[PDB]
Amino acid sequence: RQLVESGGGLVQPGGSLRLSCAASGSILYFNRMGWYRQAPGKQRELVAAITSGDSTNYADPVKGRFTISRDNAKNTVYLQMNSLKPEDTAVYYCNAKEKGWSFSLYDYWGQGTPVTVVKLVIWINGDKGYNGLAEVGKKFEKDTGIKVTVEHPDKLEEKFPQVAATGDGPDIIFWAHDRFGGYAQSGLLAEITPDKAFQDKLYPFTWDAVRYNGKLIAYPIAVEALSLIYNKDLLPNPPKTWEEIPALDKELKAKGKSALMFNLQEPYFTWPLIAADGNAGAKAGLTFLVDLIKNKHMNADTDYSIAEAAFNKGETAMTINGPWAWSNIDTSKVNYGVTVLPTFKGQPSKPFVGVLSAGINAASPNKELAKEFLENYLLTDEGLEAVNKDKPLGAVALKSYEEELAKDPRIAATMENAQKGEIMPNIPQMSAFWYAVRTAVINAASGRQTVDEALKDAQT
Ligand SMILES: OC[C@H]1O[C@H](O[C@H]2[C@H](O)[C@@H](O)[C@@H](O)O[C@@H]2CO)[C@H](O)[C@@H](O)[C@@H]1O
Repeated sequence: RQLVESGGGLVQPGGSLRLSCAASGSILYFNRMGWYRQAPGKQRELVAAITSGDSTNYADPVKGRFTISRDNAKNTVYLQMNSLKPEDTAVYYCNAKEKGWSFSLYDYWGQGTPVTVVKLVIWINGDKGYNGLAEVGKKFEKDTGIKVTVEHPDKLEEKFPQVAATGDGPDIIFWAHDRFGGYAQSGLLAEITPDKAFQDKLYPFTWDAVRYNGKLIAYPIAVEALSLIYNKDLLPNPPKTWEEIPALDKELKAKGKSALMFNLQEPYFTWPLIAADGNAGAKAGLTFLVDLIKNKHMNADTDYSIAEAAFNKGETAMTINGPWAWSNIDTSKVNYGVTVLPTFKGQPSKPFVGVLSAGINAASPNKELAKEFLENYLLTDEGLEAVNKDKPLGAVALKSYEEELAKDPRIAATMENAQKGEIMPNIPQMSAFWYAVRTAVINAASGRQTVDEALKDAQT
């Protein structure tokens, strides 16, 4: 009597698989038939069993999800595995017990059938082109069989280092390079090892942004910089200086329109004005921002959504945003322009420059599968095109995309602001820094702490 298992393959969590174990003898003679699993480096774990008496038992993990069935005609025991999970992943073995005639019994085993539950999970921000990133992921599943789900959870920059440390979290994490040094110091990211030929496809300056202590900690995707987005119909010759916005606002408020609406909550949007001169520069830049809210030119709790919506609706003449925001404007019927950020105290407003980068989670089993996705499928002409047609990436890191980038007037304006700004250091202290600026700007905006007292608490 020999037991032969079948139906073992790769599947997506939530999917299904029917294991079948056929014997070379009648199942009637068997007392008990059942399924055991063995994951790498672990003990035998019974999942299900069926006795000659038709009673079926299951282990608590698989209970409710798996059903053990039997067909005495086909001389086969089945395991219908529904709603699969990564914890299920193991080698599944078929077992049969037979009482002899005398007191003793016989245990019979099979070859084993491998079941792999694999899901490629990607964490990217909701303001980016996750739908397009999914279209790349859909082509990956066609050529391999691995599922590529794209998730966009709130506060992922500070949810990733908590979840990825303890739990599983994502396989690959997408965020501007500045947050990655903190992940690298903490040991939350795998070292990137790309071959020369892949390495050569991207601009050498882009690789520098994704380097911490002489180790590549991510894959560079695109350079991001804030620009001044303006409605050409409401404002044909927009302000070249910050100091002439109050005058323009007085003019526009008479006609039931705002001058400038942008995200005041997130400090990345307010930093260019703050850092225009520089300290004395931070005091100057912020006082101006405070005076705008004090003169009722800007709203106190202006966030990403009400600013975006207001510009797209045609209520505000200007807004401060990144490449990613353009597609939503195109959807609306607004003749828009992207240009240089306004100057403050003569000198330019220095926006921080981000390099969108993809890193592999140190606690991921799919490190080689993610490297394949990132190199051969995402960081390709075809791959970046898909992401870019959803929501624009900005100035891509791919060398082959220079011609297409250069043909776009908005990219030109983005690069103009990126040169006037500076790339963020990747250092672990960036997190504490950003938090210090986030509070400082909110406190001064609402009317709690003074501009002098804001820089005091922030420098500490
Ligand atoms: O607001 C501070 C925040 O700014 C930057 O995050 C940007 C991100 O880089 C952009 O891609 C865009 O989506 O908006 C974010 C701000 O809303 C820094 O990268 C980040 O560390 C910092 O927390």
